[PDB]
Amino acid sequence: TTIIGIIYDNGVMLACDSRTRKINRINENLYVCRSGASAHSQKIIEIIKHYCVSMKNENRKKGRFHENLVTKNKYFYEDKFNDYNPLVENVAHITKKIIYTNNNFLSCALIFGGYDKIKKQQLYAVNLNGSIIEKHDFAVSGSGSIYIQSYLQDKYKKFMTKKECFNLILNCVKYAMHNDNSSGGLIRIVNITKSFVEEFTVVN
Amino acid sequence: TTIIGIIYDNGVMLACDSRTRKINRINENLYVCRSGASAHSQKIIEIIKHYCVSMKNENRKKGRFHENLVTKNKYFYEDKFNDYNPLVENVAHITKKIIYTNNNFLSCALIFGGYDKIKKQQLYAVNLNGSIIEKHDFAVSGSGSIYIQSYLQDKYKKFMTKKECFNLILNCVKYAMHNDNSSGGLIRIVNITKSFVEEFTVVN
Amino acid sequence: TTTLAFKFKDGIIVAVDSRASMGSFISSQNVEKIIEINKNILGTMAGGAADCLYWEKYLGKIIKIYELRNNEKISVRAASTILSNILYQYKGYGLCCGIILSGYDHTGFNMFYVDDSGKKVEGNLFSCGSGSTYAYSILDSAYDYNLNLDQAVELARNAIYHATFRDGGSGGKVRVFHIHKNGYDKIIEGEDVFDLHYHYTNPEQKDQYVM
Amino acid sequence: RWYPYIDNGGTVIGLTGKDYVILAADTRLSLSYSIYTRFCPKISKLTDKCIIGSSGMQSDIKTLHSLLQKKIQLFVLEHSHYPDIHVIARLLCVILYSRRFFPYYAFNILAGVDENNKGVLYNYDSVGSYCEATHSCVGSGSQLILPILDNRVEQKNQLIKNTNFNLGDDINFVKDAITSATERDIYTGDKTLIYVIDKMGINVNTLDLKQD
Amino acid sequence: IYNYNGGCVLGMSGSNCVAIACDLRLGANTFTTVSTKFSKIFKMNNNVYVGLSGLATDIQTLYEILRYRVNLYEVRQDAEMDVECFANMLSSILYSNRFSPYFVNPIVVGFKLKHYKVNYEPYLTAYDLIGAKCETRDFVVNGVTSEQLFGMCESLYVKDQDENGLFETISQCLLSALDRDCISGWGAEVLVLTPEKIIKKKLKARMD
Amino acid sequence: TLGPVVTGTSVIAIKYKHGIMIAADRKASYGSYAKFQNVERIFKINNKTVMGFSGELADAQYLHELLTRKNINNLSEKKRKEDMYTPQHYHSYVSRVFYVRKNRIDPLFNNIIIAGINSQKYDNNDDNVLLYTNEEYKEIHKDDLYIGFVDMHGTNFCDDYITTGYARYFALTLLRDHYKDNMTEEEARILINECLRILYFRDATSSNFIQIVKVTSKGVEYEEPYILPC
Amino acid sequence: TTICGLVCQNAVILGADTRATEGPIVADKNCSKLHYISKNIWCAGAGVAGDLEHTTLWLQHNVELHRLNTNTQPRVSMCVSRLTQELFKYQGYKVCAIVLGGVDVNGPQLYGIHPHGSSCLLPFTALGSGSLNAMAVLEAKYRDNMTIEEGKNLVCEAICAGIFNDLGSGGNVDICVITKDSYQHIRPYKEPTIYPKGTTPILSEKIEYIK
Amino acid sequence: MDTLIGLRGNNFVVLAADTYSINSIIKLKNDDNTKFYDIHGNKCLLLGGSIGDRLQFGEFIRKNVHLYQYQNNTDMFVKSFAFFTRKNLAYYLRRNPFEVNCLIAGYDKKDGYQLYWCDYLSNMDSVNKGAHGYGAYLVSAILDKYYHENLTVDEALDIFKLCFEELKKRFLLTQINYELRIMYDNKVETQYVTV
Amino acid sequence: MDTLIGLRGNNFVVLAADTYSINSIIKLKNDDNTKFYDIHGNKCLLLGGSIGDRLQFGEFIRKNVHLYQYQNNTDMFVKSFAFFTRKNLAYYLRRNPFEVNCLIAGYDKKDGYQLYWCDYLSNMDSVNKGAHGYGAYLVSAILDKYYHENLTVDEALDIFKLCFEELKKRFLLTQINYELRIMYDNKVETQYVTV
Repeated sequence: TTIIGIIYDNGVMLACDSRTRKINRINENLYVCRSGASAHSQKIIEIIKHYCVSMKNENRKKGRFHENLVTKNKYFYEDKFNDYNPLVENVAHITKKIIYTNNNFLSCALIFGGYDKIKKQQLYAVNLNGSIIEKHDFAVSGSGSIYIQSYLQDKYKKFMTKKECFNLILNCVKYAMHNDNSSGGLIRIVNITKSFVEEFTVVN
Repeated sequence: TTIIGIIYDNGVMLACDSRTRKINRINENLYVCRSGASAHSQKIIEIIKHYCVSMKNENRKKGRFHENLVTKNKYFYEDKFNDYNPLVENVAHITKKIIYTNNNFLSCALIFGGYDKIKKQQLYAVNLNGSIIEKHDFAVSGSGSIYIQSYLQDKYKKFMTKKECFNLILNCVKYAMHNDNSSGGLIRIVNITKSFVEEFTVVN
Repeated sequence: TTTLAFKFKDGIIVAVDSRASMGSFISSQNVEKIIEINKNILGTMAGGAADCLYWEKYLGKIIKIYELRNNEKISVRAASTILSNILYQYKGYGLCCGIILSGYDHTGFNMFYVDDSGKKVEGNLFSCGSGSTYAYSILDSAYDYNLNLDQAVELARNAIYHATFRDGGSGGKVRVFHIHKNGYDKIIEGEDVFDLHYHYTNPEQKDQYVM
Repeated sequence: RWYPYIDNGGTVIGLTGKDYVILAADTRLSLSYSIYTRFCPKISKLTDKCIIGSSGMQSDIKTLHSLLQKKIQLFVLEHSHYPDIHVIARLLCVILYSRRFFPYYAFNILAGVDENNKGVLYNYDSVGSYCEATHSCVGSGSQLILPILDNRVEQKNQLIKNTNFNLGDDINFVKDAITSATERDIYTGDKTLIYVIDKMGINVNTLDLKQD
Repeated sequence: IYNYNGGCVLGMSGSNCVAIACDLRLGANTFTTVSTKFSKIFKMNNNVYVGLSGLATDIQTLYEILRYRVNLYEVRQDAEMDVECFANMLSSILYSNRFSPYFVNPIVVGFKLKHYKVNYEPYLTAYDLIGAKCETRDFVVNGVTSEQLFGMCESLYVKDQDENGLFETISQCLLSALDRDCISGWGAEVLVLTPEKIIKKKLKARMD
Repeated sequence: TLGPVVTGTSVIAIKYKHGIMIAADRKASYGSYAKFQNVERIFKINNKTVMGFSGELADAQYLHELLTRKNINNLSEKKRKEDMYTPQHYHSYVSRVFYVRKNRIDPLFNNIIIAGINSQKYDNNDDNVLLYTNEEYKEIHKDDLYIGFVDMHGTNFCDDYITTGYARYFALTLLRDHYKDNMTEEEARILINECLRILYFRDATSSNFIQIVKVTSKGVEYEEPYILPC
Repeated sequence: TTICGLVCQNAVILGADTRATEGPIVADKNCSKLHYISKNIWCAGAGVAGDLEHTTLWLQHNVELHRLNTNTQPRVSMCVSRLTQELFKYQGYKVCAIVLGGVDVNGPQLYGIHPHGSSCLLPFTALGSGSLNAMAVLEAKYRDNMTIEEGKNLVCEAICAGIFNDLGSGGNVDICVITKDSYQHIRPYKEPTIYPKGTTPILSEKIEYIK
Repeated sequence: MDTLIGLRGNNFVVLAADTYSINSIIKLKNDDNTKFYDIHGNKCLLLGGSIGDRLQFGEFIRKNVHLYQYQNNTDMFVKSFAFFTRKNLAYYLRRNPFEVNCLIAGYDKKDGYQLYWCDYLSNMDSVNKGAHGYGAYLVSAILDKYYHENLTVDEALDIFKLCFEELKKRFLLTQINYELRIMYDNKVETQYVTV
Repeated sequence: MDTLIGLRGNNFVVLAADTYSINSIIKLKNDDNTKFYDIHGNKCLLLGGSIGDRLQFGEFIRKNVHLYQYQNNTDMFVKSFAFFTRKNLAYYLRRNPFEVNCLIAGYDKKDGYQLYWCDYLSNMDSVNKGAHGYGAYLVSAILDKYYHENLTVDEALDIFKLCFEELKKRFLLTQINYELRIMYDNKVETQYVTV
C-alpha cells in the first residue's frame, strides 16, 4: 500500500496503487486515501461520509444569494463559490475524533485532500491514534511510501505546475511499486482544483 | 545506521555515518562496512582480519618477479600488481561461511568493497544468515538507507566519474541522516582505486 | 495469626497472640485480635487483618440494628450465618478472613467457625492461623471438659505459648478472655512471651535451650 | 499492559510523649533513580490538634489528604465541633477500605492530641488496618529506623532502664533517627519538617539533611 | 530463597578487640523453626572467623571446603594463614561458581598481623553471593535482617571502644534487629576475640 | 491510549524577570522515522498561561482541546479581570484529569507542563480579551510566576524550572548547576540554548529547529522559529 | 555508581564515586571503584561488583605476566582485546561496563567496554546510573588539549554533579591521573550513646585463653 | 505425606513411622517396610518421600557404609554417618534431586546417643527431637511440652502414643498403624503399634 | 474428597456419608452435619464438595421446596424435586459454579422409592445405586456384586458395612465414621456407624 499527496499551485493531487480503489470521494471537493486495516478503514469511511452529508445539509443558507493509457474523467463542482460545501478542516477533525475515541481497536492511516474557499487547497494527515497534522508540502503513507520519501524531498518545489506535479507523483508511485513488494496494480490519481475535480488512471 | 557502497568507473566508494567508525580496513585494498549488533560485528571483523592476514601471508610467491571540512588521507598500495593481496571474493566467502555456521546467534549485515586484479573493483553484500550477493551497481544497508533507496535508483549512472559518485554518495548519506532518527554525525567516505585508497570525512 | 477458643464448664475461653507481619518483617507487635461484636459475643481475627476487622465491625452494626429493632439479643448462630453470607457474596475476590464467633445466647454457649469461602461450622474447639496446628495438638492432648477456670486459662496460655514457639508469624503478647453468662472478663490483657518461655521450658537460665 | 503504581519513596517518623507528639518527615520527591524536586511536604494539617503523614504514590497521598480534609470540614460544618482523633482515625479507615480492590498506595500515620491532652499515634496499612502505638515509622526507612525507636522507647533487652524522657530529648532523638536514615538510605531526602503538637497549638520547624 | 532458613550475622571492631555475633535459628518453609542451636560462626584460624548466613546446606558445604583449603595451606606453609589471604581465597571460591552459585552471604572477621614486637589490627569484610568483596573497617552485617542491623549499627556505633562497650553495643544492636524479624532470632551468640583471650557468651534473647 | 506511536522529545520552562520562558523542538518522531519536522508542541490556554508537551501527540491534542474550551467557558461567564483562572487552576484541573484516568487505567502518555502568571496586578490585558487577532516589560516577583509538572501517574509539583523527557537529565543538571535568580532575557536564552544544544548532540529524538515562547506582562509571545547556532 | 574518564594533554584522568548499594540501602559509604591494572593503565567499571573485581584481577595479572615475558611496556589495546574476547565468550552474561584509560607508546587514550564485548575509543566518557548527568556536564565544558588542573576540575564537575543529582551515586570523589611515566591516585580528592556495663542479660559464658 | 517422628534422650533413642504404601488413591500395603534402614552396628536411617527415591538412596547409603566398615574393619561413628549422608544428599540434589527427608539416629561410644534431622535439601542439623511430613505440624508442639531432661524410655513411648492418637484424631490422612525402632542399652528393638 | 453412597431397592432407600470437616490438613470436626438436608415429607438431599458451596445450595433448594410445599399446600413429588434441583444447578453452573455433587433420594405414592445421581455439571440421571467422591471408585463395584432385586433393608446395611470396611482398609483417606439415612415404611431413620 502506497498513498501520496502533493500540494501544487491552485490545486492538489492524490495518488495510490491498487493491491490487496483506495481513494474515496467524501464530497465533490473532498477526497480521502486510506491505508491499513481494510475493514476498519471502510467502516470509518462510511461513518465520515454520513457525517459529511449531515453537515453539508445543515449549513445550507436560507434565501437566494449571488445574484500508457491515461483515461480520465472530469466533474465540475455543482456548488459554485462553496456556499455550503463542508470545510475540509471540519471533516479531518471529526475523523480525528472518531479515530481517537476508538484508538484501542481502530488502526488506519488516512490522508485528506480537498479545496475550500476559506483556506484554498489543503492536505491533512491522520495517523495512528487520534493524531492530525496539516501538511503544506506533501503527505505520504503506507509501506511503499517509505522507499520514496527522500526522492520526494529532493524533487519537490514550492510552486509546481500541473504537469510537473503529475510527473512527480506518477514517478513516486511507480518507484514505490517497483521497490515495495506489497504495492502494485494500476495507478489511480485524482486532481482537485478550485472549480472541478478530474480523476484518471495509468496502467503502466 | 546507514551504509552505502557505489561502484563507479575505475574505483569504488563506501560511505557511512557515525552514531550508536563503521568502516574497517581489512587490507590495504579491502574494506568492509558493518551494520547490526556491535559486539557481533566487531568479533566477526577481528576473525576475518586474522583470516585475511593468514591467507595474504600464505600466497606469497618464492623468488623475484616483475623485473564543509573534507579532511582526507591518501595511502598508496604497497603491493603493486597485487601479487599476493587476497582476492575480495575469497574474503567475502569466508565471512559468509563464518556467519552461516553461527547464524543462530550472529545477526549482522556486512558490505565488502575492494579492488582486485582478476575482477577489478567489486562490491559484495552479506545479509542476515549466510547469503552473499555480488552487486554490480550499488549496495545499501542499515535502517537509514531504506529511505533513500528510490533516490539512488533514480540518480545512478552506468559509468560515473569520481566527483559524480562522491557527490551522489554524500547526498545519499545526508538524506538518510535527515530522515532516519538513528543515523547522524560526521560522514565517513572511503574511495578504493586500482593504485591507492583515500579516506575523507565530511562534518556537514 | 494464632487464634484459640474452647468451651468448658464455666463458659468459653478465647486466646490470641499479637503479632502482625508484612512478609519477613513484623509491622506491629501489639494488636487487638479480639473484637467485642456484642455484649456477649466475641470474634477472633485470622489472615487479612483489614478485611476481618472491617467485616467484624459491619456485623456488629448489623447486630445492633437487629437487636434494637426486635428488642431481643441475637443468637451466635444468626450472627455466624449473616457473616458467612456476606463473606460468600465476595467469593473469588481475594478475601482471606477466618473468624471464630463465640458467645452466649438464650440457647446457651455457642461457637462457630467462619471462612471467606462461606464455611460455617459448629463445634466446641477451634483454632485458626499459622500456628493453629500446634494449638490443636496441645489442646487435644490435654483438653478435657469440666475443668476449673484456672486450669482452662493455664491450658490456653500454654497452647498459645507453644504455638508462638514454633511459628515465625505468631508471637508478641498472649491475650486470654473468659466469656460467661453475664458478658466477659479479660483474664490476661497482655503477657510478654519472653518470661513465659523462660518460665515454661527453660526455668534455669544456664546454657541455650536445645531442641 | 500499564502498571498504575510507582513508589515515590520517602520517610515519615512519629513519636509520642505524655502530653505531646512529634511527627517528622522528609521533603524529597523522586522517581526510580532520579529526584523530581527537593521540596514536597508529606505532612498535611487536618485540624488544630491533628495531622497526617503518608508515604507512597504522591498523587494518591495528596488526593487522600484533600479528601479527608473535605470530609472533616463537612463534618465540622454540619455538626459544629471539631472531630476528635479517634473519629478521624475511624473515618480514614473507612475511606481506605472503600477502595479494597484498588487500594491507595499510601502508608499513613495519624498523629494528634486527644481531648484529655494525650499524645495519640495511629499507624495504618495500605488497605485499612490500623492500630494505636507509642511510636511508628512509614516509608522506605521504616525497616531501618523502627528498631532504633523500639530500643529507645520500649527499652527491652535492657536491665538498667531509663524512662525519664522530656520534649527536648524526644526532639533530639527524632532528629538523630532521621539523620541516620538519610545517611543509610537513598530515598530518605535532604530537608525534613518536624511538626510538634502540644496542648498549646502546633509548631513546625525545618532541618537540613544531606543531598546525595 | 533466602527466607528458607533465615539467619543473621553481625560484626564490630574496637580498640584491640573484635566481636562477631550471630543468631541461632534453623527453620524450614520459612515459618517453621526446627532447631535452636545452629551456629553461623565457625572458627577457621586462631584469629580468623567466618560468619555464614543463608541456606544451611550451602553453609555447611562452603565451611567444609574452606576448612579443607585452609588446613592444606597451613600444613604446606607450616604457619598461620593471614586474614588478607583468607578473604582473597573466599572471594575466589565464591566466584568459581558464578553460575549455579552458593546461596550464602558470608562475612570475615579477625585480626591482621603487623610484624616489626607485633601489632593486631581489626579486620572486617562482607561479601555478596558472587564474592563482591568490600572493605568497611567498621561494623559489618549480613542476612535477611541486613536493613535492621544497618540501622542499629549506624545509630549505635561509637568508633573505637573498650571490649566491654563493644560487647554491649553489638549485643544490643543484634537483639534489637532480631526482635523486628519473624523468620530470624530464637537466641543469639556473641564472640569477643582479643589477642590475649577469646570470650564466648550467649544472650537471654526473646526465644519465641 | 494503548501506547505511544507519534511522540515529542522534551520541553524546558524557566521563570526569569519579566515572566517565564518555555522552549521546545519542532519535531514529532514516528518511532525512529522523524516523519514531521514542523509541529507546534507549545500551546496557549489564555493570556498568562501555556501548556507544555512531551509524549504521544493524540493525547496532547485532546488535552489542548479540553483546556481551550475550559478557557472559553471561563470567559463566557467572566465579568472582572480577577475572574480569569490562574495557572494553578489549570494545573490542578489537569492533575485531577490525570488522576481520574489513572484510576480508570487509561492514562495519557504525556508529561505536561502548565506555566504562567497567577497575579493580575501587573497588566490590564485580561480586561478586554481577544481570542482572534492580536511599552516596556515589567519585572515580576518570582512568587507571582507559576510552573507546574504533571506525570502519567498524576504526580505533580511546582518549582522554579521544569523539564520533561530526556531534558530531565541533561538540561536539569545544567540548570541546577548554573541557574540563577532574576536573570535577564539574554541570559535565560543563553542557558536554554546550551541545554537544547546538549540535548541535540545526545538525543536521537531531538532536533535543532526550535520554538521559544515567552509569557510576560505583554501576554503570550511566540518568537519566530530559529535553527540552533550549533 | 558514577564513573568518568577524560583524555588531557599527554595524560589521562579517571574519576569515580565511593558509594555502593545493596538495593534501596547503601552498604559501604567509602567503596573504591578505581582499579589498578598496570603502572600506566587503569579501569573503572559499573555492574555486578563481583564480576568487575574478578575480571579486573584477571586482566591485571595477565597483563603483568605478558609484560614480564615480553619485557615491553603494556599496551592498552591489548587490554581491550583481552576484555573484549573474555566478555564475548560469555555471551554478555557477565554484565560489567568498564572505562579503561592508559598511556602507551601511542600516547594517552580511553576505551569504553560494554557488557556484550563491544569496545569504542573515546576522548571522554561516563558510565553508571549517574552517567547521563556527568556526561552532560562533560560535553558542556569539555575541550581538547586541556591542562591537568583543568582536567581535574572538570572531572569533579562531572562526578560531583552526578553525586548531587543521581540517587544511586554518592559519597566522596576519587581521582586518578595516568601519565606515560608514573601515576597519581587521590583517593579522598574532594569529599563533599554508650550503654552501662551489665545492661544486657546473659545466660552463659566461657573464657578460653589463646596460646 | 509420610510421617516420621524421632525422640532422643539420655541413654535412649526412638524413631516412629507410619506403615503405608500410597499409590494414587489406594494403599498398596498397610505394613510398609521401605522406611527403616538398619546399618550394621548401632545406626538407623529413616527415610520419607517417594518410594523409589527413598529405596535408591537408602540402599546406596547403607551399602556404602557397609563397604567402609568391612574395608576398614571398624564401626563408622554416628557423626561420620550423618555427615556422609548429608554430603551425598547435597551432591545428588545439585545433580539429580532426591526428594527424601532423612532422620539419622544412632549410638556411639564417643558422643553417646544422638539423632539428626535432615530436610530434602540436606538442611541437616543435630537435634534432640523432630518430625517429618505434614503430620509433623501436629506432633512437634506435643514433643516440646512433655519432653524433659532425664527422660526414660517408657515416658518416650507414652509421648509417642500421644502423638499417634493426635494424628489419628486430627490429621487429615487418618494414620493408625505405626512402627517403632528403639535403640538403647546396645540393643535395637522393633515394635508395632495400632491406635 | 467427600464420600457419598446411595442404594435404592424395592421399598427402601439408604444414603451414607462420612462425617468429616476438612480444612487444609486437619479435621475441624469428626461429626459433620452439613452433608445431609432433609426436606419436609419423604425427601433427602445429600451434597458433597466444598463446605460453603454445599451449604449455600442445600439451604437454597430446601427452603425453595418448603416455600412451594406451603404455598401450594401439597407434597412435591420426588421427580419434581430432583429435576428442579438439576435445573437450579445447571443455571448456577452457567453463571456461578457450584462445585457440588448431588444425591437426591425420596419416596412418592406414584413412583415408589427412587434415587437420582447428579454430577457437579448437573449430569443427572435416575439410578438404582451410585456413589460420589474418590471413595466411589473403591465401592461402586461392590454395590454391583452384592445387589439383587427383592433386596431387604438388612442386606442393604450389610452391603454398606462392606463398603465402609473397604474404604477403611484400602482408601487413601482412612474414613472411619459414617452416617446412614434409611427411608422406608414412611419413616426416616438416622444411624451412626464406626468401622
